[PDB]
Amino acid sequence: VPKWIQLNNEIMIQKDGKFQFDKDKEAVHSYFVDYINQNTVFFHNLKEKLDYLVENQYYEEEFLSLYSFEDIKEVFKTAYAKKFRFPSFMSAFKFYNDYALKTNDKKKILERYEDRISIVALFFANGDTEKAKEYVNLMINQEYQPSTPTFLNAGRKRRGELVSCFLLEVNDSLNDISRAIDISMQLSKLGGGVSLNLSKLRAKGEAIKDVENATKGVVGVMKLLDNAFRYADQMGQRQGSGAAYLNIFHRDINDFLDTKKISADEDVRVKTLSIGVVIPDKFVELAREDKAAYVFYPHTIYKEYGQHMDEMDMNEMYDKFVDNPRVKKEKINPRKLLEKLAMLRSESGYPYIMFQDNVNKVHANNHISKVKFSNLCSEVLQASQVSSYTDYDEEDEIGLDISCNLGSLNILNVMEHKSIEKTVKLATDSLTHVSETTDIRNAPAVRRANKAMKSIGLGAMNLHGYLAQNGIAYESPEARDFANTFFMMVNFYSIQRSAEIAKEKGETFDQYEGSTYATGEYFDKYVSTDFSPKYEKIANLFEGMHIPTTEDWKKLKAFVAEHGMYHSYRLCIAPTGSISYVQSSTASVMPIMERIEERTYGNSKTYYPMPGLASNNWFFYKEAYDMDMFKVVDMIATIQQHIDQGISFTLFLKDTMTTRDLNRIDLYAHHRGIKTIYYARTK
Amino acid sequence: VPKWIQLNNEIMIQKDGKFQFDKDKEAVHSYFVDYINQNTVFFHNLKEKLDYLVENQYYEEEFLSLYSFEDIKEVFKTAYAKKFRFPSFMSAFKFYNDYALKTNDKKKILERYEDRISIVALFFANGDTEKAKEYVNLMINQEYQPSTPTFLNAGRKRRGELVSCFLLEVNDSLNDISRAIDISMQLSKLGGGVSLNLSKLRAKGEAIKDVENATKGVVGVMKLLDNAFRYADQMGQRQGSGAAYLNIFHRDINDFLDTKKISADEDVRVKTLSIGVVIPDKFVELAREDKAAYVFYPHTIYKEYGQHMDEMDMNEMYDKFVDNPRVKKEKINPRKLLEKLAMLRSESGYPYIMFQDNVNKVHANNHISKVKFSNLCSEVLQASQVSSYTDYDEEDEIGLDISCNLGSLNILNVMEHKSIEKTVKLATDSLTHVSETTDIRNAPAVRRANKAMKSIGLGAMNLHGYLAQNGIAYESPEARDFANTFFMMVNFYSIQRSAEIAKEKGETFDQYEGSTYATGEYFDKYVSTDFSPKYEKIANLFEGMHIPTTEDWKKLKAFVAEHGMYHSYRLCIAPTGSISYVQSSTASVMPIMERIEERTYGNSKTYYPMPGLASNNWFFYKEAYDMDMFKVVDMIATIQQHIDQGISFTLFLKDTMTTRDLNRIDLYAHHRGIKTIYYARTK
Amino acid sequence: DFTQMFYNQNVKQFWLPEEIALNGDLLTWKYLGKNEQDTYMKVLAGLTLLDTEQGNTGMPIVAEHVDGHQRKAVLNFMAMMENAVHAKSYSNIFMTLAPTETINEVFEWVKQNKYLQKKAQMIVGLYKAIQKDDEISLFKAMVASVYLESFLFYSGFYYPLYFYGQGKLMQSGEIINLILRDEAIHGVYVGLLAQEIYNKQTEEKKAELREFAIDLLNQLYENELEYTEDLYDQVGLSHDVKKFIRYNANKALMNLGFDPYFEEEDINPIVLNGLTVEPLKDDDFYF
Amino acid sequence: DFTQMFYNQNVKQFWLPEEIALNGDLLTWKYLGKNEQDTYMKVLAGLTLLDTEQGNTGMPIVAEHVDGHQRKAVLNFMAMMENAVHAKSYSNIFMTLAPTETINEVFEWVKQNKYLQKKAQMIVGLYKAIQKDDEISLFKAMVASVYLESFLFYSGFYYPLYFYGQGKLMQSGEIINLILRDEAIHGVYVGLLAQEIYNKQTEEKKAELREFAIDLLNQLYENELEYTEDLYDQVGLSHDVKKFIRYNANKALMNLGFDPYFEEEDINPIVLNGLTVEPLKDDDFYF
Ligand SMILES: Nc1ncnc2c1ncn2[C@@H]1O[C@H](COP(=O)(O)OP(=O)(O)OP(=O)(O)O)[C@@H](O)[C@H]1O
Ligand SMILES: Cc1cn([C@H]2C[C@H](O)[C@@H](COP(=O)(O)OP(=O)(O)OP(=O)(O)O)O2)c(=O)[nH]c1=O
Ligand SMILES: Cc1cn([C@H]2C[C@H](O)[C@@H](COP(=O)(O)OP(=O)(O)OP(=O)(O)O)O2)c(=O)[nH]c1=O
Ligand SMILES: [Mg+2]
Ligand SMILES: [Mg+2]
Ligand SMILES: [Mn+2]
Ligand SMILES: [Mn+2]
Ligand SMILES: [Mn+2]
Ligand SMILES: [Mn+2]
Repeated sequence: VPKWIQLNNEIMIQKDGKFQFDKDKEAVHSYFVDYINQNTVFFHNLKEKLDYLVENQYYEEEFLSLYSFEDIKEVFKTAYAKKFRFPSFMSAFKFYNDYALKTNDKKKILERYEDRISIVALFFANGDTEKAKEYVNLMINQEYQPSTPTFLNAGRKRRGELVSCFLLEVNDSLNDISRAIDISMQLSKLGGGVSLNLSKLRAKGEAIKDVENATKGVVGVMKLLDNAFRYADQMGQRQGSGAAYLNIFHRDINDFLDTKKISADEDVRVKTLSIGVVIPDKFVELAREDKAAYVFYPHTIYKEYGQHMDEMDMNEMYDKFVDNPRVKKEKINPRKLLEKLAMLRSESGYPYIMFQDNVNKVHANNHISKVKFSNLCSEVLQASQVSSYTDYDEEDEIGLDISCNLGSLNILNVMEHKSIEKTVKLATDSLTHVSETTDIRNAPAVRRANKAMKSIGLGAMNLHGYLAQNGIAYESPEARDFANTFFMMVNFYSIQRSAEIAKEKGETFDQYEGSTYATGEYFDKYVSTDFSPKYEKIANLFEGMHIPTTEDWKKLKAFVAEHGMYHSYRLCIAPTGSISYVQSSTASVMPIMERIEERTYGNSKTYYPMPGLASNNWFFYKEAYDMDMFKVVDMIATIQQHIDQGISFTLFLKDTMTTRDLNRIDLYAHHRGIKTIYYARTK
Repeated sequence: VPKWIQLNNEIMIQKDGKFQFDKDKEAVHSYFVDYINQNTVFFHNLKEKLDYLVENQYYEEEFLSLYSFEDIKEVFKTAYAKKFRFPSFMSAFKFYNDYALKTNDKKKILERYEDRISIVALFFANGDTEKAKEYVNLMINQEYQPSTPTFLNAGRKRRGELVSCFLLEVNDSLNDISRAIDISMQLSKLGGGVSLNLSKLRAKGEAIKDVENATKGVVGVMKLLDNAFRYADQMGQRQGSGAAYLNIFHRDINDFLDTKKISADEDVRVKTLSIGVVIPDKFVELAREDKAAYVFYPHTIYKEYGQHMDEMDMNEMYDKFVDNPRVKKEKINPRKLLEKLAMLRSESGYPYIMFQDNVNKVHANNHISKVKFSNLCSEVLQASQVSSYTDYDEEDEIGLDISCNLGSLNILNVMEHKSIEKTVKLATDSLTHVSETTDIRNAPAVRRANKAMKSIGLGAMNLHGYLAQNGIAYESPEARDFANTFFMMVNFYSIQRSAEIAKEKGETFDQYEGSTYATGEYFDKYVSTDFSPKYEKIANLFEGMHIPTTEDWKKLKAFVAEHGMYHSYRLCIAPTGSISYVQSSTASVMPIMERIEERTYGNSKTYYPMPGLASNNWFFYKEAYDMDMFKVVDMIATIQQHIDQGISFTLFLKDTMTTRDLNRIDLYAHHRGIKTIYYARTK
Repeated sequence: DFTQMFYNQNVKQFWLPEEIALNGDLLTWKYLGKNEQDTYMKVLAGLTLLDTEQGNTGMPIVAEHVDGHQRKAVLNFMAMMENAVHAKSYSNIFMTLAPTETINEVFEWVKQNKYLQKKAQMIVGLYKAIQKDDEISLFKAMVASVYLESFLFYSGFYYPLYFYGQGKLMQSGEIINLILRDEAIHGVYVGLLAQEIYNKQTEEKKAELREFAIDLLNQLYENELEYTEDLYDQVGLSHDVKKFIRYNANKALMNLGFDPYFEEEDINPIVLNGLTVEPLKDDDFYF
Repeated sequence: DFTQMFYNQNVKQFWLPEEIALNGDLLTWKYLGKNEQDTYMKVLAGLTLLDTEQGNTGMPIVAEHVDGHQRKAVLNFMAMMENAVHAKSYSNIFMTLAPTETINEVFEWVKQNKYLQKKAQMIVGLYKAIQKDDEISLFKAMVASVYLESFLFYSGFYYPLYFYGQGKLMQSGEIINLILRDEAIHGVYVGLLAQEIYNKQTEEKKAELREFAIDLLNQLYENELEYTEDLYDQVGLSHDVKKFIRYNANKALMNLGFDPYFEEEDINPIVLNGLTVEPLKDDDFYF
């Protein structure tokens, strides 16, 4: 048992009736002094270290060559000038076991935290030494955290793709299904999560070439995708992860959900494929009135109307489909389907729930397409256009496949530094650079949509940590007030940076003219409503920072109308799973799951108290399972009104909650504007 | 119970201690008069029938448009003038249940045997009325039977491909694996069986982009392919069938073989994928000497030498691989592997055995490539070149896949009509037409190889039937003498027809100049040896038929040298299972499994005596399980010396036989020049 | 060739009555007519009474006369399921749906019922006639057992499956489905033990055992038709129940390695919705 | 007053050997001396024999003669545990630790071992002597069963417990502890049934039944001493095991309502260390 592990395990040894939280600083100090300083490869100077790293195929020389060595040395000195110290053992452990560069034999540490931050900043700056120093200050202050792919792989020759979220539209044809399998394997090989929309595939029992009862439905394609994701396991260290989304009005919806039942037969079970369901307002209306609903065979609709079922407005087309004899449909119980969804989410946490009308009533790019499905983390909500993959020697009709590179603001550190605007703009610039440097060679629609849309995802983390470290209950009205003001400011400054980038580069995203940004319909609520804090306590937290007013939003609206917007999508709140430890921040905007996180690494167990946890703020670090999920829904809906994409929203349920409680939580989320529901976690 | 079925069941009711074989003629007559005539659609004339079939999307109008209706009427009269009568109930039942065209509801019969024969002949003639009449005479006389795909689909609008056997080379890359899955699905969608060569895939535990132990091996690709074949199961009318071949020296050979163990875990077990093993003479030599053998990692060999392991001569490169430190290899026990193969074949009948050196010591196109694997039926042995499928927007290096369209000579009918030359030449013409009219637009290598090599497979059936009806024991030396003479004549006339086609079209197959036909090495044994019957009884069977001599073979050799050859491959004896009932013949060249076949169709059991079975020839209709497999191997080796491709060779084993007996049979077949062993059937 | 495989399948199907909450059935039970409630009660009592005979006599008597430790263990497991699981499950269903006095009266009625008694006593008679070391008498009892497990229960199972397929009495229907799934495997297993005895017999003795099995099936079948009309005419279902009896009779025959007796029929869709290594010796390589 | 609580306890204790992974014992087994491995194999083989007969014969026969469906359900469940769970678990242990030839040899050894044959002869003889409606023959068999459950197993249990207590063979030891936990409740239950019969007798008859019980115990004890010496002398533990079996003999007597017969002794401290869904209503869609 190592000394640092012994010190960390002393956290739970209560002394004087209170946890010994100070043992974590001792634990991290001992961890460093006894493992990291010993196992760190020694270089005489930065020049020798950089030459060794570049020569040994560690660092790409393309990005480093853009700077004179004096500039690189200055950036590295800027990174080390802060004297950054990890405040807890878990943060340093996570960094030096997941992200710190290690020799090919994985026995020595080539990168410190400062070295990794400096390399990432140099990669971001793209030759701008002052920009690189600004990035170094942003990341060393831990105001902005690049996503795990960008942070880990940036500047590395062996690096994989800096983007990790991929959404693919699958067309209803064998050629398209084969291409989807190939692209899913190609993207998983790169380590990115791949989400597929199966709503266009015809249901089981549909005809292929005037041959009836030939189609196998979406479950056969799901088995193919599950096998493909299992094969492309990314060395096996992280098993291949894929998500399939199906509209609730698809015929195969019941079979689609049955793949996640434990009682399901093994020939139907899909082990490695997450499933999400897209629920239009029509289904909720049908269940509310207890009316009998119908699930439609997609190919009959496509033949009758020449357009896909999921390409149409179900709230306008459901009655026409029901009344159309040429459309094939079978009756279902919408309330029975909702209860089945709740039961499945309780048993396995699946499927993800996407409220299509909640997403598309605020979607700015409905002209390009409506948001038909989400990603593997349930927070990516963008317009997609399906591709037409034809026969060999036939030209393909490449559509738009969704992808975004992620970054997270550290709310606590952004508020402590009073640098919301600067942090947001620098994060937007870094995300734009990552997007511009991405080129996927086996996903034509992904690459085309990356070039055309320039979609980025700027999330946030440490909301609960910041609130608890400030004497604010997560469920309290003041917490929602702060979230409203902060995320309104984030949206304002991200829109301002997008417009400024469009002005500087002279280009907007493809089909920007038809977006709600161009027509000004996006800014209606911001020019009509004031989002300043309504509580004095919350308003004081923003002291020293300028909170945009309706006049500021009017000016920004005029500026956007003049110059346009560079990004079709800017904000999405991803889970931010493992990089939160490095930042010593709570995960995303969700409430903390546990006050002290007990985990076993190797054969020694480690304890991770929530950042800033102490006796004074112990009660404010309320666990999610003890929280009223209605208040969590209220907070997420408050945040979501300023996020153009979705928010990964996990439901934390007690074992005593029935399926009716889960159904009520989902119905309240739909009522409150929640776009997606990620997971049903039960204590 | 149907009256005809009751008449047929009277076959087994012994009268005077003898089977009532005459009851089958009554059974077939009753079947016709009571079901076929009743359920046969009525048309006033042939013109009306043709119009109805064309307009109702039953026939392809293009091929029928090449004839004036007078010529079509003449062809149909030629087919009908024969007054062909099915000799048994099973023949007519099989035809009218599998191949006879039925209305879209499968309620009425639109085609009789004469109608199908006439349509096939008109499709073959490609606008030649005299040629169409010749084809009608050939088929109605039942001297030639086009393969089930051609016979069923020729001249039909809603038809699958006329070629049903495809062989795919798979390159060691993710792009190639995904393309292989896509091509397999596309080809199974067409109803054809797909065989894939997995010997170029690196073994489990190999590096993927300088990261070690990243490869899943051939078993992961096998799971992918098995799911792909299960998905593309021909609209459920016929489960997708595929075969995977692995060289015995591949490291994954034991894992590859274990996929067929009953005790195998469902994760590794492959259910719908047939497996064959390619055994070079080196492995047999190692097992014979009991020396420790090595299985190699293909990617290490490729990196060390720049070529694939299966692209190199194992008999020469085995010692170099063993002595090369940069080539990774695993010690194995060759005799233990042989015994494992024997036990696996006894338990499940797998794997197929391909003796690589037996195939290639007589292979005429080794300059194009060695034969590396076989098809799903183990009778296709052609040179293939692997394709290089690159990233999207890059140019693919299209290689050569394998596909041949099959037809079978009815040995009994050909010998009775003394029409070996005419039947062989007409069958060659029809197979050439089928190959020319075939175009797969989703398998670039298959299409390119079909256009370049012009490979056809001309098989034979009713060998045991013809011999038994002539008082010759299948295992007798006289039977082998007849097979030698007959198949020598078949090869002679197929070569002559190929040369005549090359002269008429002024074009040979791609890379013919490097073949053994061009250099004359092919004809060495034919110009130096005589194949006329050595028994007076067999020599009498050929009375009225000219048996080519050494002078004839020298003249043919000179003719080929002057004009070349149109077909790279001409002859392959496929199992020919379903259409054997229609032809009233024993399947392929194999001995009969049972004198009377008991089948269940619905709740009615049907009895099928072996064609021509009677009291006086009961002893000559010896069942295969009672024969000496060494004598069957001798027969197949006698036949195989005149077949350029392989012979689908099934082993019929008694339950008392140990794995040692199966191994001895395999070793004798390898000694006797057998190329492939299809199935190990146990009684 | 089969006992360890059946051991595995049996033990992995283990379940307990407490796992299914029954009280929510009262929400559909209250909406059934008197005839529906009456038929259900009578069917349930019929199944209960027959299953008790199987637990107290049928399975233990077969376990006693069968040789083989592993077979005795599987048979013991099956007897346990009858007595410890199935019997408690039937009691639980009854106690949920009817008051104590109603349960006592239904059992009094079904205990006196001519068609239930005829079949119950026919089966029990064959179990009582097994003689030590006489495999013929054991076989006859096994045939009786297979007929109970795979055939006689199904005139009863029909009704709970019929409700279960309609969304009515779902909790008790789930229980019945688990019971039925156990009886199916019991029937298949005992069937294999009977075929083992049958295959040891001469051709004349085989023909005699076939005649026994068909004759017994006929007697039971004719009584099932009467039993069926007696219970199901009042709810209009007898025609469809009769198809279900014949379909299950055919399964029972197939369990005993015999041909189906009845022509194939389609079943009510609501009920369907409810439902020698040897080594090479260095000379094999030379010829 | 007790069957229902025994029913609940028995069914809640249900387990299968496959729940315990045994490959963890591979090294501590490899490390034992040949003498230790031999004694261990033989000990478990002796246990296997006892459970084979308790499952095949003892528990089913007692179940047959005891009145009451609930009492029969408990006894049937206990019978299943004996042969479907306990006896089989030993084969799981054997198949993990030992090669097939050693397994074959130990089963041959049980057939020819005179002490193991004698104890089986005596116990099974009493089971097969039970006469229908004769409570005295039933009592005698129940005494024999209690002596098997609570006394005879313990010469065998000693050794797995002795290792478990030293942190050796702990996975096998976990299986054995589960078996022991079952036998303890089986011995109590059968003991209570025996006391029921004993309490019906005259004082004179009771005096004879005590004589029977004590004579039988002494006869079994003397045989067990020889068995214990035969197995344990080669590992040096015979005297220690003898103290353990005397301790457990007293527990068997107590299960029968009799006073302890042997004086208390210190047992090896190592061995002591070895011991929901609800529907959505209309109001759920409004907030
Ligand atoms: N919690 C920590 N987080 C990050 N690095 C640390 C931490 N503790 C120690 N280190 C690294 O280990 C070095 C030695 O730590 P230590 O506390 O002994 O330093 P010091 O000599 O007191 O002075 P200084 O704190 O300025 O380094 C530190 O300089 C820093 O490089
Ligand atoms: C070929 C094939 C397709 N499918 C499914 C997948 C596709 O979503 C769907 C359409 O197949 P397609 O490849 O589009 O077939 P098609 O276009 O030639 O026929 P059609 O125009 O009538 O659609 O059928 C199967 O389920 N099994 C199969 O074998
Ligand atoms: C991507 C991937 C490949 N493989 C196997 C299948 C291929 O035959 C083999 C090579 O993959 P490739 O697609 O050729 O990968 P690569 O070309 O980038 O790497 P290299 O330079 O080493 O060739 O690796 C897996 O088993 N799992 C995977 O996820
Ligand atoms: Mg299509
Ligand atoms: Mg490669
Ligand atoms: Mn039962
Ligand atoms: Mn039963
Ligand atoms: Mn026991
Ligand atoms: Mn016991």
